[PDB]
Amino acid sequence: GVNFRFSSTTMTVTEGEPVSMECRYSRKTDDRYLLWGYVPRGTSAIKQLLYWNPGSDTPTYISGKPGRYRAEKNFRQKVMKLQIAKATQQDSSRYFCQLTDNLDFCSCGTTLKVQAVPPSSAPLVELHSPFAGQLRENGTATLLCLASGFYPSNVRISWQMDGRTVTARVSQQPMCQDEREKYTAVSRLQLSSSTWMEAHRYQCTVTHPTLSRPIVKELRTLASLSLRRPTIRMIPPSIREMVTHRNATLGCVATQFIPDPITFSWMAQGLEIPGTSQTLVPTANEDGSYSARSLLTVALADWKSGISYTCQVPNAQSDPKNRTLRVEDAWLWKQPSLRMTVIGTHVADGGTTTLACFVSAFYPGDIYVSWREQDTELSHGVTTFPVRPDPDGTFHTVSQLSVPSRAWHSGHNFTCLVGHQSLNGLKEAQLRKD
Amino acid sequence: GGVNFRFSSTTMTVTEGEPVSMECRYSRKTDDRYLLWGYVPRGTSAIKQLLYWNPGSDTPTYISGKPGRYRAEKNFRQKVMKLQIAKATQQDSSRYFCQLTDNLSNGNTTDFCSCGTTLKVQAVPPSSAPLVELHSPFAGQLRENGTATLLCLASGFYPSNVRISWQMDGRTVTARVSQQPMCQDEREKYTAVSRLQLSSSTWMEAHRYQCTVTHPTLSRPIVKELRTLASLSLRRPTIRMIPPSIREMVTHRNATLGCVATQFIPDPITFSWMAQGLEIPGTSQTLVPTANEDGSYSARSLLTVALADWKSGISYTCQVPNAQSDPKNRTLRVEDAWLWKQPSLRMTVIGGTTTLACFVSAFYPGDIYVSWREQDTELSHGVTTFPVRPDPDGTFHTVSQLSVPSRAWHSGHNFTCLVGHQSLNGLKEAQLRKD
Ligand SMILES: *[C@@H]1O[C@H](CO[C@@H]2O[C@@H](C)[C@@H](O)[C@@H](O)[C@@H]2O)[C@@H](O[C@@H]2O[C@H](CO)[C@@H](O[C@@H]3O[C@H](CO)[C@@H](O)[C@H](O)[C@@H]3O)[C@H](O)[C@H]2NC(C)=O)[C@H](O)[C@H]1NC(C)=O
Ligand SMILES: *[C@@H]1O[C@H](CO)[C@@H](O[C@@H]2O[C@H](CO)[C@@H](O)[C@H](O)[C@H]2NC(C)=O)[C@H](O)[C@H]1NC(C)=O
Ligand SMILES: *[C@@H]1O[C@H](CO)[C@@H](O)[C@H](O)[C@H]1NC(C)=O
Ligand SMILES: *[C@@H]1O[C@H](CO)[C@@H](O)[C@H](O)[C@H]1NC(C)=O
Ligand SMILES: *[C@@H]1O[C@H](CO)[C@@H](O)[C@H](O)[C@H]1NC(C)=O
Ligand SMILES: *[C@@H]1O[C@H](CO)[C@@H](O)[C@H](O)[C@H]1NC(C)=O
Ligand SMILES: *[C@@H]1O[C@H](CO)[C@@H](O)[C@H](O)[C@H]1NC(C)=O
Repeated sequence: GVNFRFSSTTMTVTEGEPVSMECRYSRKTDDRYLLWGYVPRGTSAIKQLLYWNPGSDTPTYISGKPGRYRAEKNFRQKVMKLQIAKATQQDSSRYFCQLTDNLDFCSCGTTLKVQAVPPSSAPLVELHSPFAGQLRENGTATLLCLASGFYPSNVRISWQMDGRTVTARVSQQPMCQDEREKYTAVSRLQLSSSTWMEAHRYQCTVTHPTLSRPIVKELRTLASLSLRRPTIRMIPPSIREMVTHRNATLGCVATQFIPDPITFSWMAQGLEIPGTSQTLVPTANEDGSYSARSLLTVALADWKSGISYTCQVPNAQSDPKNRTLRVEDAWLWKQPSLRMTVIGTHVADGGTTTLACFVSAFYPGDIYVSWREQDTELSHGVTTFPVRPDPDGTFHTVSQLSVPSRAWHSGHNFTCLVGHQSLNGLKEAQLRKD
Repeated sequence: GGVNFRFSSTTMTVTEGEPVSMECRYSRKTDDRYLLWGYVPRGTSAIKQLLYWNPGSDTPTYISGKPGRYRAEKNFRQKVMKLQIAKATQQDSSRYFCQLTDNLSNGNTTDFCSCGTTLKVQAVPPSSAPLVELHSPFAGQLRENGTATLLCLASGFYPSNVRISWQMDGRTVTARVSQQPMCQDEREKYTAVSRLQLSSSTWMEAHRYQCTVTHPTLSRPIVKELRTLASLSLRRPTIRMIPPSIREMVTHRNATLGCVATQFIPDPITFSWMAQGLEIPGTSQTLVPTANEDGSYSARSLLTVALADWKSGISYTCQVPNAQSDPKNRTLRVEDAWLWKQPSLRMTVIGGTTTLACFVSAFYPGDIYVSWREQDTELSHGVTTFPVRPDPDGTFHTVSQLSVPSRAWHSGHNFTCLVGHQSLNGLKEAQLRKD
């Protein structure tokens, strides 16, 4: 007569769920009473719950309420089962499979622990993405939908784009659980460069029984400025350089939205000019875009001949319209007319006489006006007004020079020089006193 | 009798290499029978004996003389019998029985009562490396005002000895860092989530956040970084003042001052006008700004006053909520009257088309109004007034030309050049005829 308990074992069940205890025996003769018993809470004696008579597979319940227990003996498979239908906390006891020959008791037992049902909680949903702004760079993306801290594990995470349910490229890692029996699910939606850089409305919808309405997170992305074609602007040569240095410098300003170094190439009449292709580092701007500038110097004769100079940067517009600098048709040029006058008439004094040079009837409007006292260039007192357009289609301007009366009444020569595109040199107009 | 029970609804699980501690409790009150530990070898159905205790003795008598991997212990006081396996192997996965009998050997000792269980031996999970992901709300310059929550996720790693830490601008941050309890999937891989809550102020500032994840499967810590610039939505509106145009002052005889407020928030901007510091009633007005090519929004408010009030020297100030406190670049006042210079006019002929020139010089400030009249009729065609240019003398000067057909110049008409300036109470005239 011995009641063993394997105290290094236990059976755990959630409150309300059924328990299925089972014992295997090695007897080859069905000649003994088989019993299922349990030790009630607060005592130390094994109260009998049910038994089978030797040779009979019919359970003989003696205690409890016939409905809470379900027994089953099968001498073929050598099994004796006892099931508790709806586990309660009071069921947490020691349970024994017993064998005896008359009501010499040999029993083998274990313990039963009854855990509570975890409190149902609602999932916290978080939708995350890489930088989803306008300045978003080119590349593939991975949208993330995290749902944490919920019970039970019957959560559904779905993806939508522009109202349409998306199924491809949706990967959800295996379900997860912490020490507090709260679950965590992670869904990911992988997006190609094309779709990611377009304006779209992504949505993650999470459905859970603790929620009457699904939790919907939204990400509304505008079209990416990284797919905008680089803008090229041309800077024509300055007349100042054309008359002074007699070089001609053309400029090419390329504005991208990618900070990558920009490589510029120059073509003359379609053919690339050797030794002129050059790469420069762009410069960040106000809107976030980057801008670089390339310069190309040519001879004055080549520029005035009518050569078409084209600027090309990789991935630009095919129309060479806003990318080409060429001198205008020669029959459209108008030579500037110069008209000088003097205003601001013992004299002596610190009086100032002002000389005016009217430059009119020229095309295009780029003009260079300078003043010279004999054979010396003047910088002080010179005021060249901006060029204004004519109803005749040409342009006109005025240039003033304030000189002390000491130099005008002495008898110096005052020259107004005008350099223009339609001139092979500089057109002079002299003005002396007497 | 004689029965070998096994509670088949129970089992014991151990990781390979770790020790196993089996234990049985008995209800016998006399230490008068042999207690033994046995196990069923893999591939049979008979209980092979492993060790036994003589009745009354707590000293183990192992069946093989040497307890190598096994270590037994009986204590009849507490009625306990324990058996420990040092490093569980896969062959240790068997059925184990604590047995009681009154006589050993002799085949069928008809007093064999045994209680048994099973033992499962699991392998150590393969160590994997954590995938680290740092996430945040929109972290651009135009990021909206509000509190933020940065997230550092580390998934798919083993074992669970991972460390997630946060840094701001190189300084380790500890406050407001919350990590939910560690988590585990069916493949015994762990997942940890750390969160850093940030107040509106700190989030809207330029900062360098960092999440550092350390794990034994990593030779070098994984560091994720998020560099946010200062937000332009907390930028104070910039106010620019527009003084009245002399054109309006001479024609309409009012004086309209302008206030251009530039924010980065599209909210309607409320303007208030003060005269000599005191607010002018009826002038507070809120209007909706207009976005420009920069992301900012800009609005303009106008205030009309009498010419006498403006020219007297009253200081007019423009105020917008949450703007600069210094009223210097927010105030419009006419300059001291002794700094004004009246414009000097000099007419000439330079030119069929004859062109007349009117040189207006030595005036301050530079706002000037030039008009032409043929006797008593204002001219609009052929008039060209050049922009005002500064003098080394400190004043300003400009030219206005008029191209007229030779018929009117050679006929003998009066050609008047009118000039209105701030230093003039009317219009200064200069006539030029042929004769
Ligand atoms: C130049 O500015 C003066 C100053 O007037 C002030 O600014 C104006 C833009 C308006 O907002 C005015 O309300 C404000 O006071 C203007 O003088 C104003 O002229 C009008 C029209 O003549 C006057 O209204 C009339 O006034 C008389 C007498 O007060 C009443 O009988 C009429 O029923 C009617 O209200 C107004 O009073 C007067 N403001 C004064 C004197 O302070 C002036 O019109 C303006 N110039 C132009 C060309 O607009
Ligand atoms: C950005 O939001 C913060 C947080 O709301 C604002 O700071 C304070 O916010 C409280 C509560 O909403 C308000 O009552 C206070 O007026 C705010 N005070 C200060 C001193 O900031 C903050 O003002 C907001 N910033 C902008 C530019 O709107
Ligand atoms: C966009 O980025 C992907 C890599 O993510 C690359 O394959 C693709 O070529 C990029 N697009 C362009 C136009 O360079
Ligand atoms: C023009 O440009 C060339 C090439 O840079 C330079 O060597 C030369 O001095 C310049 N000469 C004139 C006349 O412009
Ligand atoms: C040049 O710019 C104008 C105006 O922006 C545009 O109409 C024209 O198509 C452009 N030419 C090109 C891109 O070749
Ligand atoms: C006013 O504006 C000027 C513009 O350059 C600036 O330099 C100056 O500091 C401003 N003064 C203020 C805000 O008091
Ligand atoms: C021009 O006006 C003046 C007065 O300013 C007058 O004496 C003269 O006769 C006028 N000439 C003509 C042609 O009307």
